[PDB]
Amino acid sequence: PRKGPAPKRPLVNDPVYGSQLVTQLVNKVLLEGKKSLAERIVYGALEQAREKTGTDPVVTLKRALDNVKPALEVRSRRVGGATYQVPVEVRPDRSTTLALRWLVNFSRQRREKTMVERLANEILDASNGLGASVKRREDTHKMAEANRAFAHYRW
Amino acid sequence: GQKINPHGFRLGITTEWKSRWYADKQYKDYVKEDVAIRKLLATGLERAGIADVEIERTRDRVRVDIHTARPGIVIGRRGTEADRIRADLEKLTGKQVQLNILEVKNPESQAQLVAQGVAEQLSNRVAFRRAMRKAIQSAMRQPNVKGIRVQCSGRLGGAEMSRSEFYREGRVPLHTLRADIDYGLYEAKTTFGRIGVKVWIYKGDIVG
Amino acid sequence: QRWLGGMLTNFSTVHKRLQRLKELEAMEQTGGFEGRTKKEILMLTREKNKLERSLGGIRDMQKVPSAVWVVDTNKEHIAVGEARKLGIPVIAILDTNCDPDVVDYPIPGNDDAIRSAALLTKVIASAVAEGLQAR
Amino acid sequence: PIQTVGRRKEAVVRVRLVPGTGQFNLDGRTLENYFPNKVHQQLIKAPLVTVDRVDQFDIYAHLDGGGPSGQAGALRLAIARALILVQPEDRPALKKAGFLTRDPRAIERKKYGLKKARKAPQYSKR
Amino acid sequence: ERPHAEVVVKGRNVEVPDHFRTYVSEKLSRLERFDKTIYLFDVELDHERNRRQRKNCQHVEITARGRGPVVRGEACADSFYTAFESAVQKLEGRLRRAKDRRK
Amino acid sequence: GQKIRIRLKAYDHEAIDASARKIVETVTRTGASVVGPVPLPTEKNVYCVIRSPHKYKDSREHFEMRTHKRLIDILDPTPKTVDALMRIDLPASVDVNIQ
RNA sequence: GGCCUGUGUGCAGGUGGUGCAUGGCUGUCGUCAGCUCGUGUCGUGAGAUGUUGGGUUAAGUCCCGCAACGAGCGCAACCCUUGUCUCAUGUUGCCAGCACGUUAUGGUGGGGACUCGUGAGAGACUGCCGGGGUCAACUCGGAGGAAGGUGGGGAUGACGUCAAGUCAUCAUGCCCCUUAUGUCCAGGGCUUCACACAUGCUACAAUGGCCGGUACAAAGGGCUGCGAUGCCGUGAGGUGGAGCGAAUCCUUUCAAAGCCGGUCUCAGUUCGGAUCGGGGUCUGCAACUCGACCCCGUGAAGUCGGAGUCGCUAGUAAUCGCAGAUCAGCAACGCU
Repeated sequence: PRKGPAPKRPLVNDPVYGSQLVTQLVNKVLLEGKKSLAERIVYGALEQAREKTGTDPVVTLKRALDNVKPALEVRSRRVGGATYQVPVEVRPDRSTTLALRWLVNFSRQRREKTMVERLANEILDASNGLGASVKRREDTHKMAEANRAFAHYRW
Repeated sequence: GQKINPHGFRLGITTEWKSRWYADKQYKDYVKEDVAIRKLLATGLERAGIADVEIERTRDRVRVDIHTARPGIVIGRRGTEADRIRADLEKLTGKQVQLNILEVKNPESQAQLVAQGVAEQLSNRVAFRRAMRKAIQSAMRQPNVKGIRVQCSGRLGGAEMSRSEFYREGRVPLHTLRADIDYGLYEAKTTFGRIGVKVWIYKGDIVG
Repeated sequence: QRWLGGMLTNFSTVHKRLQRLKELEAMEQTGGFEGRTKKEILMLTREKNKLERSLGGIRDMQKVPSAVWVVDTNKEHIAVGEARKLGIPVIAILDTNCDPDVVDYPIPGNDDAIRSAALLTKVIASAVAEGLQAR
Repeated sequence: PIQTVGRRKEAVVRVRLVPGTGQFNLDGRTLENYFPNKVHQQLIKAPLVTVDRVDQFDIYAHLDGGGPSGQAGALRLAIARALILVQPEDRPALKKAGFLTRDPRAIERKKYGLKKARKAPQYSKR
Repeated sequence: ERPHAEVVVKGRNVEVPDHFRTYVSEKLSRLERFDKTIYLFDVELDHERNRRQRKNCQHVEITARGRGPVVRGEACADSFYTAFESAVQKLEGRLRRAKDRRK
Repeated sequence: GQKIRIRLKAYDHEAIDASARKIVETVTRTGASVVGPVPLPTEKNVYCVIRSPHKYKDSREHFEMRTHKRLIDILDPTPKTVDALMRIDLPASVDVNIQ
């Protein structure tokens, strides 16, 4: 985009729930075009959470998202013989997106015998403040603290 | 390889075919017949210049038209040459030979014939400026000749390097489809080796 | 508006410019506009405005022009070498910070003043009028 | 009578929009025996959602061409067009929603020099 | 990585004495000396065999892998020795320059 | 009634159209029943190649030898009209299937 | 006189060499926007200016300027295709309103109604509303419209380089062969293998493997060719030939991923399929070297992969399947 960016795609609302982060979620967990498989996995997992908690899973989902969603991240740069990492603030769009990416990719390497269970337990764990997603987010904040020194670059 | 045949590029749009028929199963046969025809044409006459070779087939008969500005050198005044060719046509299985010879109006506005005249001048003994330039003028003096180009290659006067430099005047819009174009080629004798020639003629535009 | 580089020297090419002016005016008169693109007709209007603001004199010259008169000497010195190259007697009211003694027929005056310049343009207009009248 | 059409990547379907119930017919079956996919159901029903006319207009249509997604898109297009034919005044809140544009996202020609449309081979510099 | 220099000796159609092989492997070790980043060395030894030649009998193409940037040295001469040495010196220019720009 | 079915083949739509018009004019002469030029689809035979010899397979060139087609169902076969239609000579890019 | 029997004679043939002798033909930098001429002036001359400066552009596209005026190959547009719509339109295809078979079924008469197929043609042009802008280009927001601002994709490769490649597609200037570098034959090899490199395919599993049931696509190909109905064979296939030079028939009324149902429960496994021993099928005179397919048994290495590296901005990527040609039959996972 040396000439300029282009628009973002207009996410649909969910037929069942009333939230577009859920269609974002299925489209981030998708793999090899099996959109309906993503859909049924997600709906099964969220209803598993419903029977685990006695309430809507969406609230605990967004609470987990409040836990694992940063607003600050890293952005490197090569300067003067030693490449420097730098803190950069993160708009909420990419914040939510990268949070979900963390969520999926650290869900996959669990041992619930099945993706639906791995995912549901990870979401519950992050709502509670235990998931490896949360752990990595804390590592990110740790890095930003270690490298506050380079904010005067303002870049 | 830069530039395709303008004829072959505008073939279905502006220009037209040169051997028209329809056939589902006699197709290979008609093709080998037609190549043998054109080969025997070149071998039966070379003093004159065949501009084109074109005509068609039906259930039974196998007609031809053919263009040349000097049919007087070609055809039997009494019938010698046309009869030898009807015999060649019997030999290679035409059997109903409507050999209907024709000639052009402006031989200078014909790409193939201008190139053949040029190459004749070259294979005689002759140099390059007067032949080239005089063909250019001979064409450009005529009404529809709105543009021209020439692209000769070969070993002019000026030992061994395969040199090639072009001449032109008018317009040569070869990426433009409403344009009419005429292409012209040659590849034959010369002492040192071969001389090649390409020619482009431009003849107004077409709106239809 | 403007001086062209090389009228008086390369007169036979600006002659062709007049010929194309005639061709384009003929197109306009015959009225063939939507025969080709509207944008191209608008660009023809551009061409015609430019060609008319930069050329009026050849429309009646045609006739091996004489290097007689001068417009804005100091800033269009480029108009004099086009004239003295051929050497015909040149005249202008002197643009009064210049080399005076190039020109065969110099005449002092002003370089800027609207009033004196209109006056002396009327003077030379009068000269031409009397020459033609007593022809 | 009423007869109109929709098209989405080789998914043609003709539509008879009856004034009856919300009973749907898709070549002898319904919207849940054909299309067991709630997202497709949402796409198909959203014009009814828009004009608030669910269970006001029956449909009779023929499946032809395309797959499920193309069929659904062409269906809702054709239904929108039928609704414009019933009454125009809903139109300026439909193109507002873009339930009328014939989706011009069709397949690309598989080109040469490649494995498919754009994926080139592994360019080694060896 | 010291024998990891993947020697590739070769000639399309030349009388290739096997002491040319000694020459090539030694002259390529000579740059193993001062570049410890080396994976591949594809090399040729070509011959145009035209009559009444244009002063350039033999020809050589050389290419080498480094970590990312690949190196390319082409040469031409009458025989093996000027070809070897000239392509070697061109590679030396390349590699001095590469290890000057590496840091 | 009795039916006759003529299936025309050619490469140029200009010729198939002109011949269809001339033929239907001849049918119109003797009052014989016409259905007209019902358009069938087109064939698209394709034969890919390589442009140059000895290598450069990435460069290619396509070609397409189509064949336009028309059915003209003629009815009321007056054998005088048949004698009329059988013996028209036409451009040679057309071949005919009288059945 | 046709013909060949031979005699030799002109010879005929060369895949023998030189792509750095050549034509053609093509790849390439690069579908990147530049490359040049006439006349003109400047300069002793090489040469310069024009083509430089400001804005804008998909861009030497265009505007405001001046020793330059203009011009040509170019870019753009006229081409096809896809995208909406009108007129005509009726079989081999639609078949609603109709009627008639009613298990296989548009199956048949019947209507051009929606599709539809093929042809002609309007429609998009900053055309229009407004804001910026030398008021100029040009751009920023709007309306309608199917599409909105070079709608998208193709085709089209400026001068030229790279002595790029091609004397084996072909043709060709030179030199060499001619009792043989030619030429007719049977066998073998071009599939060798202690290794390296490059392109790909299926895998390393539960978004999964296995079994069962059910639905919708476009596209092409077919005569001494395509081939089902019935049955036998586990299944490769096997006699048989309806019906088709073909929107008819074979191409199942054209599929697979997918939906639903049952089991497997994280593992060197119901993963994975190699390799190997058997037994068979088919095309061909011919299946050892050296073919594909099927069944049985065999069940390996391989547990997401280092440095670094390739590709991709929209119906694109990623994945499942199909078809065609070259083809007797096959290495076709390749190519289109």
